[PDB]
Amino acid sequence: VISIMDQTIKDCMVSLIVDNNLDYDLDEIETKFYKVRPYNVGSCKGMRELNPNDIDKLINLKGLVLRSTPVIPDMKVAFFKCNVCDHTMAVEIDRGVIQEPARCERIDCNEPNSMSLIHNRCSFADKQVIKLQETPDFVPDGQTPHSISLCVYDELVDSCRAGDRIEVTGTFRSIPIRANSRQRVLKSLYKTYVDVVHVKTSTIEQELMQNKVDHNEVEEVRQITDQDLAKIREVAAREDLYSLLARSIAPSIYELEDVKKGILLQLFGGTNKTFTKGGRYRGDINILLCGDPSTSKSQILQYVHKITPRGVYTSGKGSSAVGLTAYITRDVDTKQLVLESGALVLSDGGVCCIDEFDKMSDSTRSVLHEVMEQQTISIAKAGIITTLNA
Amino acid sequence: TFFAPDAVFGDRVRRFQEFLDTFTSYRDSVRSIQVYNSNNAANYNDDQDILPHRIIISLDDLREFDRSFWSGILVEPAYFIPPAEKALTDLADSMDDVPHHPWKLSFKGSFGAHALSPRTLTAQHLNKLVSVEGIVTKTSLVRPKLIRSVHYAAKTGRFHYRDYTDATTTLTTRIPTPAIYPTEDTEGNKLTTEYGYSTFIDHQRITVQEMPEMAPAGQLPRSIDVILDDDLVDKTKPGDRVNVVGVFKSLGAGGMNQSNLIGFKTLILGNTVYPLHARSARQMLTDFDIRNINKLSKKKDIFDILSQSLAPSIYGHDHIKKAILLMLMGGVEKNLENGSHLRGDINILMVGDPSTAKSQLLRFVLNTASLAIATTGRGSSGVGLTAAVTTDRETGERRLEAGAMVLADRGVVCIDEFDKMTDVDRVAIHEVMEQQTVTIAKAGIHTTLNARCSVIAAANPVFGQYDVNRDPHQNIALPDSLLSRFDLLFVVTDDINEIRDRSISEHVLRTHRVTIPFLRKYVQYAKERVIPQLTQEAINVIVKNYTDLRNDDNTKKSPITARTLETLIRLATAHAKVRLSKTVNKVDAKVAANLLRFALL
Amino acid sequence: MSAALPSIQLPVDYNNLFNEITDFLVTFKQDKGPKYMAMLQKVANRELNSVIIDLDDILQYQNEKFLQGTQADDLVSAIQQNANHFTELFCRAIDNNMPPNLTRRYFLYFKPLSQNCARRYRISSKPLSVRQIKGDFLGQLITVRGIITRVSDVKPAVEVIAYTCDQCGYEVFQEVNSRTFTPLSECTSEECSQNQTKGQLFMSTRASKFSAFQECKIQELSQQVPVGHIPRSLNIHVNGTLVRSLSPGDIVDVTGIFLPAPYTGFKALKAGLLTETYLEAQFVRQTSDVEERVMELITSGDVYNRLAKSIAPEIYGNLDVKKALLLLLVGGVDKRVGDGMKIRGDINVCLMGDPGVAKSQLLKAICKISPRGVYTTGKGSSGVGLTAAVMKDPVTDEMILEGGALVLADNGICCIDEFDKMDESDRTAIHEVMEQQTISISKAGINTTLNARTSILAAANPLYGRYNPRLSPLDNINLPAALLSRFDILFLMLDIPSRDDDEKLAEHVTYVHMHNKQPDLDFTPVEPSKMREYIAYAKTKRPVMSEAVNDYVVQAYIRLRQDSKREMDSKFSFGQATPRTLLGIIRLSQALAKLRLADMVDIDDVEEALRLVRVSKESLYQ
Repeated sequence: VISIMDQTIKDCMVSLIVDNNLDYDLDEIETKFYKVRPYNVGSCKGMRELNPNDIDKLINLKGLVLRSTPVIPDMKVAFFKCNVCDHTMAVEIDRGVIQEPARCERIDCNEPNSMSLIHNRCSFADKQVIKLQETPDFVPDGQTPHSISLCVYDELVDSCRAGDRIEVTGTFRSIPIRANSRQRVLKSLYKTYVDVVHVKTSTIEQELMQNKVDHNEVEEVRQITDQDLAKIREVAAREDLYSLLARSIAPSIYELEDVKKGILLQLFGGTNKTFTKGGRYRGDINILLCGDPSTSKSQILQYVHKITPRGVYTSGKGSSAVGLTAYITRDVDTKQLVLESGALVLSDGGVCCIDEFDKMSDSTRSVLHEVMEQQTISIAKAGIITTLNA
Repeated sequence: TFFAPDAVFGDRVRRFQEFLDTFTSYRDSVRSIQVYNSNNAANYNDDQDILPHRIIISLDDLREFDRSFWSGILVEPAYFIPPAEKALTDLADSMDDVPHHPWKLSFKGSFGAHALSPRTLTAQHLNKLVSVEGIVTKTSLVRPKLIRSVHYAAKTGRFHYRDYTDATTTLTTRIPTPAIYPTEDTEGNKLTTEYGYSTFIDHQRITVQEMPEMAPAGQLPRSIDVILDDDLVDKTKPGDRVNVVGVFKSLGAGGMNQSNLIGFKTLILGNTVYPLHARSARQMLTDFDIRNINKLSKKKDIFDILSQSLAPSIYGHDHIKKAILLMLMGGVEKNLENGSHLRGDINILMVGDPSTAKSQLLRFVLNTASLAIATTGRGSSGVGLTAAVTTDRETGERRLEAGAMVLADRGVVCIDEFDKMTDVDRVAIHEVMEQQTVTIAKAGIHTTLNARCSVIAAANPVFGQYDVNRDPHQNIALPDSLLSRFDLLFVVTDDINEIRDRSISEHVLRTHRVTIPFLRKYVQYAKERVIPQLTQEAINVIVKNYTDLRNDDNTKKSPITARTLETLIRLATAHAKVRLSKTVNKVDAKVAANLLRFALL
Repeated sequence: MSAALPSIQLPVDYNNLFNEITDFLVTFKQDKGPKYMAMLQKVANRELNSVIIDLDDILQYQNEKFLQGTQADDLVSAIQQNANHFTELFCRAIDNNMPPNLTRRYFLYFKPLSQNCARRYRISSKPLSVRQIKGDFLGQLITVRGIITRVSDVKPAVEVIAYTCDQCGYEVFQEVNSRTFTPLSECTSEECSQNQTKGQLFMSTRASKFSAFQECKIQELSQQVPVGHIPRSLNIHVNGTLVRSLSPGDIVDVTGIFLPAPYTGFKALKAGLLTETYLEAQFVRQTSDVEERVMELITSGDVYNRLAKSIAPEIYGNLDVKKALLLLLVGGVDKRVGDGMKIRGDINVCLMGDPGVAKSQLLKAICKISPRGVYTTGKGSSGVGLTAAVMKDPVTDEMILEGGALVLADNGICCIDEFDKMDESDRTAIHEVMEQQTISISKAGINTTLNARTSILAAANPLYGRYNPRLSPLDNINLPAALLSRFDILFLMLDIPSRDDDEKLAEHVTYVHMHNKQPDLDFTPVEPSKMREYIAYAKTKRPVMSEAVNDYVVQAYIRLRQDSKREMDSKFSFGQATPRTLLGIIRLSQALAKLRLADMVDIDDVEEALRLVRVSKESLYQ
């Protein structure tokens, strides 16, 4: 479809210029390639939902960008040379195998003269690789967020910073992969990826997308039952609300209200301020609590963690200053090394649930002072030196 | 139609009619089998609303009935067998025809010429019907194996057939025909294969050593594998002692086939394959010896003399000597009704500085020991373990190669450099020793196997000679239930005394310049006859002791457990066996006491 | 050729049968539209993906067709006997009539008959042991029952591969099997054949036939395990609709046709052909006069003590602990909170002391008697022994979460030995599973959180060597209170030698072995069978608490925390009698009541629970 579309498009551009007679000096531009990057296509249910029934279809996705491979070159066009004469002829990959001629071009001859493959001379597409952590929301449970990976391609490459919350659409895709790495064997059990059509170059376009008004802001982005909103603003009037809420907070837990309260504030915490630049005290509030054990002191962390969308619950000593950040593990799926956000970078946003704080490794929590103060984190370590915000 | 019936075959079958008609005993036996199947068939259908087809045949009949069919099958099982099995399947069809398989035979016997053991085998025995006995290892892990092929053919409908003759098929071999997998019928119509029509059979093949007991003085063992399938499969565990009826196959090309040494992989098929019982020597006591025992049994002091008979070379340790004796004896064995068995045997352990002859003695142990294997430190692999021999060996049935203890079941395991051995093993040892059994889930064959072997072990002082003054513990160096597990723990010391030394060196020199033969003889009969049972006479003494033991000793030293008690039990029972007494006696108690004391102190 | 690949006539006739199929199909009666027709349009409306067949309505179709003739050919006896053909052929019979195999879009499943339909009277389903499984049932449709391990992550498996000549056009449909394949090239197109030049074909993913299989291995229910040996495991085939329904640590009745797939061991190891086989999965299923059998126990009364004794009479002494083990086995009643949150619900028992007691011997006992009990030791059962690995399973497909220990024995007790030696990761998990119903593995290919319903029994030896009395409690005890907090019942068993009793025990041990039977003059121990029965009957009760018992409970509890803290510093201890102490006791009496079968929850049951409590510890004073 999109192919036909592009064709019609060029043809139309032409027919338009012709109306204009001389256009843009002159006919070269028509020969140039225009391409469709359709977006906004369908309401797709997550990923995990999808059936093999749809292997190839436009699909909508969302959520922050986990990790992204560097550009990986792709010769559409391989590059070959001959031992004789030499002739430089080169074959385009097309289908994913490169079938090289045994012999030979110039001489030809014959001669069963080695046809050399100049790897520095071959074409490269990057079509980059983005580990995607998808949030469909609408979580059916009991599922835990799937991670995705999409090949992008072309101009799309690198247009995305990691962590962006983006809307992109693309083609569902599935591929087998060879198991032995020696033998020709392929794994059956195909492995699925996304082809990555349009994102939401679109990068260059940016708010030119917002033109046409950008879809009435998704019709308010599904704001509450307006009536529900009224209920909210209504309950606000409840004078007890400050208390009543704290009650509603922990149904199971008894008494200890001021706790429930301070927490409630932790849910409402503060307001972010960028100053002119910097500023950025955010709203952050770090509450600690101790006492006699079995306080339910656990139970609460349970509750919050349950509530908290981005929160994470961790145990003292089940921990050290590293697991909170930057695993930088070998991807090993590609047999690659891959930067893995440790616990904290993930926890950026929402709250963090810390068991056995008093018991944390001294190495650990050295982390904290950075976090607590900075509210961000600077890892100069290993291959990449950076200060990430959590 | 095949190659058409041969009056060879025809007369073979026909000839085998009168037998089995006489002796008719089988004629109804099959009917019994059918009956059983029928009844079970009604149980499945009506209630919620099985047996094998082989029937044994005593070879005794043939000699009377047919000497030439006797002789013929024995010699030419190839010829005689198949037609016979045919006759059987036919009569079977006759018995109950109406409602709607090999119908094999065991071939009991009345063996044999043709009675030979795995040591003495072939080349004349090659391809004759044979009966060999011995231990079961390396066993196998069965694989189901397929049979006859079936194919649907559209649009022609119809059906196809196919068969497959294994190298193990029949017994005596044949010119092999590869049939591969039938498909794409000619004319070119494809063939849709169908299962559940196509028959299959489970498959298994195990190895059989020559009888360890009957083994020669010393030498390399010579074992032979046999294939067992379906019904025959799985009947026995590795380490079982058994006698197998099966033909000797030469199967396979011996290298003359591919033109470009060894030859002709040979194996035994099935067949009857009976599990047999053996103790837990050989020997021959005649009249005189048994008498000699009998008279000697009366001698009151005999036990000490015995205790002396062991150590021609060794001074002292008569306590220990006595100990070993008791090990040889071992407190009978008790398997409670519908309940776990009481361990009769005792595990022994010795500790001291080297030159203790600890190494040396163990040899002497092995000598008159009547079996069993010896093990030194590491040692392994698996010790007693089957290793679950992978893969198969043969046919696809993955072998279980019975290890030391299994093989040493019924027998004396020597553990040398016991300290050296890996805790990895030790974990198992806990099971083997106490639990008295071994269990294997590995991949794999899921079975628990029984090694009943008794245990002795010698291990160095923790470090250096420091054992002597060292604390009762940490002198140990191999906690713990280890320590508990050995029924006996012996601390020997190398500390010097000049008087003692002279006493030694005299003996020493003399060496350079009650006959043990009679020993093991005295042993075996004592072993099989007879169990002392137990007597309330002692029981008091024992409890008295034990309470004294936990009581004062836990202050003095440790550990004292119910284990201690049981050990006492086995101890007494053995001492009665030494006494030959069909009963337990309070004197024997006093002895076991003395010894246990010595162990403690 | 004839005389090669012979033909053999069989009573089986498919021609008439297929007709019979079309007859029963959608032309059916018992269930205005006939069930299969309507269902068939619901699929034809595109709404319904898979089609579940049931043989009972076939039984009814036949009794309709038997009587009420003409006599019609028996499908069932033929189906279960083959059924493999029956799948594909049935499929064709259907494909015609709707409101080729390449375009089907629907899955066909069958449901076996047990049943009351067996009782008609009318086998196909006899839930079986893998032991009970013989290699002669290959191709038969069979129903069995066993423990789900493995239980794999569905992966698309392709059936046939479509290439297109694009020169000769047409298509190239290559069916595919096992793990791997080599893609076809040139063109097999009959038009590209015999031409001087064959077309070149490249596959098209939209065309090909793919499937998501889902894999599992199943283990013997282990009650079925023969006295010896060990419980066996089995692989199973599942694809399409049936996928995802499976989870480890599941006890399910599965119904599927048992099908072989060729494999063997080391090449030097195979005579041929074996099969190595497989199993395929069509369908999965996860107080009359017996009250007399209970009543034998009941009428005698003193069932709490009687049974108490009746547990592992094999050992002399410690009736208290045994009595505890009783309730341990009983459990109850849990609760759910209204939102709701649940509260176990179960007992957590610690057994202290060393070396002897053969303390383990008890554990052996329980694990023996208790259905769904599992005996384990520290070094011992690996952490991944308790945890589940995601590992592919056979026949069906793929990446199966194979659980152990807890998952394996859940809803039933789990027994731990050398509890000191279990190290740390173990300790963590357990510390967690004290949340009950909770195990969670985030590692790698596992995001899942399993629910473990097991109960926990903990046997450990005191800090070396044994219980230094000079060592305080928790001194002589190596473990963290955090876990100890979880442990409901810590039975600390210490040994001070005593002339008199040691006589008694000594006698017991002499009498048995001397007798196989220890109890005499007079104790009737309870057959763990009928015992287990009575247990089943009690487990149904779910008692309710008196306000009074509630009150006394409270007061006492105050007294309990109060004295416990009044103890203050060390010795003695462990404090503090945390609420969990309370809650625990609540569950405890809740159990004692259930021994009465209750619903009353009388204050005596409580006071008992107390006596027991005070009894558990304080043994330190002797």
